Amino acid sequence: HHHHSSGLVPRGSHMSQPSILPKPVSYTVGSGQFVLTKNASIFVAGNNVGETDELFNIGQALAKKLNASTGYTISVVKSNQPTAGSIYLTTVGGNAALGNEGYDLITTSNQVTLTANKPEGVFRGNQTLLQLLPAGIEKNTVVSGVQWVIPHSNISDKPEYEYRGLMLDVARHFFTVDEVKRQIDLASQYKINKFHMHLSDDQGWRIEIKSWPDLIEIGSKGQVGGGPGGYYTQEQFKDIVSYAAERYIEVIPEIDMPGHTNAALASYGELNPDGKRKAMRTDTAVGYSTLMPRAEITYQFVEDVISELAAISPSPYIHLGGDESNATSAADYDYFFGRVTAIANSYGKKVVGWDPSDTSSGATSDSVLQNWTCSASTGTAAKAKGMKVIVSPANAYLDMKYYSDSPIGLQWRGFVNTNRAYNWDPTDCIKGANIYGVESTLWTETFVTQDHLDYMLYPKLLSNAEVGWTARGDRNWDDFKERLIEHTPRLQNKGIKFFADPIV
Ligand SMILES: CC1=N[C@@H]2[C@@H](O)[C@H](O)[C@@H](CO)O[C@@H]2S1
Repeated sequence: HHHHSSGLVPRGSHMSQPSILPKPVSYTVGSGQFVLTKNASIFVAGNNVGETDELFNIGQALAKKLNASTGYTISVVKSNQPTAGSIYLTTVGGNAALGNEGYDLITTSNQVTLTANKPEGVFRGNQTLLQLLPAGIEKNTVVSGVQWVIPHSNISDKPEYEYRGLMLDVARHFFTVDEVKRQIDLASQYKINKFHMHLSDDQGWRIEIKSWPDLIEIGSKGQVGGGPGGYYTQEQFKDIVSYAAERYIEVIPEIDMPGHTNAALASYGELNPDGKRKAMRTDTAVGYSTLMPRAEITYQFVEDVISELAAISPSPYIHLGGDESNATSAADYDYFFGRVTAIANSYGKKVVGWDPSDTSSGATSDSVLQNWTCSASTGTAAKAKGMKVIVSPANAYLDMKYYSDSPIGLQWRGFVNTNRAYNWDPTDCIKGANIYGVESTLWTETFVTQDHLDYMLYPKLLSNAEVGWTARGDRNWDDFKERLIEHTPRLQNKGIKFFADPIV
């Protein structure tokens, strides 16, 4: 048999007919079709009144999306007797084998029926439902001239990995609450279920800490290149968390330590050995900053920050960073990370950290490793300790240029086009581990606008999202590439300023 790899498409990028992404476990089509009309209602039914109430909220979110493009006013009804032309969302009789996030989605001529184990699974299944309707449905304004049809079809689905995440760096360049909400919303449509916020680094501190007000008053006032920066009040952070929660997305906040701490060091002189504030940094260098690993003031500061953040962040996890502590000795790093893990645990939070934080003697088997280095020795400690691992290889570093000539992005991991972002497996990063899942990381050294985010995340994130959801045995670039071409109008309709990658 003959085989080949993909080259660029001759003559440039290519960028009734559903386009489901990520690819579901099974999808069959039969004869006939369902028509969504102005008379349609969404019926919801759970196993008890409380579950029906949660399903009702999910139905209302769906109705809002459908109403925006159809111009209809679909309403939501608490009843297990759907009428002809209805969409029906239920958890009664879910197939337990599909887990919390799995669902069956069956479309007949008279009815759309989504059956799941949990409300979460009906939410994920609704992302598929939106992809079965014609392109146009994802418009934010009324579309005329399109019959709103769904083919007679049968889908069953569930994720391969539990953790399917996106990290946004808001320290290097700041993005508004609206901009952040929009990226969460877009990611949710591709079944991303985790959002990691890199809230602090050398060039800025982005979270209000009432006990240390100069973190904002001084530490938030810049960014890479010297723009004005910005920050989130605690109320704005809670608002983001609440918005994510409506999409069944866990928000994991990161306060990076003991390295990548210049902004804190520029806010409070007492955090530095000579008692003087550091100058703010607007360059892109890394590795040079450190908290004082043997000063009690350091641990007081960390405990105050953790206390306030834990109070407003319901996730059982806090990310304490731990990357590129090149101004911290190995002995001091071991000690520091063990101490801050104890502080986090005392506030009821488990710790996530970049490699090499798993090597800390103070880590527990409840700690999580985010393995970005993905070398043979990375996560040896994590594996021995029974720690879950989130993988972020080169292929998930979405801030990398697509090509040598990309107008934005970095290239210290090489270039990452849409193909590279697809053609990998979590076991390529680390073998013999408990892989919790995957996280796409969007660092923002070179991204200043919403259009820059869109351009780098789309279509790259779609590739990573399929790697997280779809089983390896069912992943194939030639398949995905053709499905992506078909999906392109939907990206356009959503207002995403995506890159038309010539490999697609
Ligand atoms: C972990 C990591 N720490 C660094 C980040 O601070 C940079 O922003 C990123 C840019 O790609 O490179 C490595 S990844």
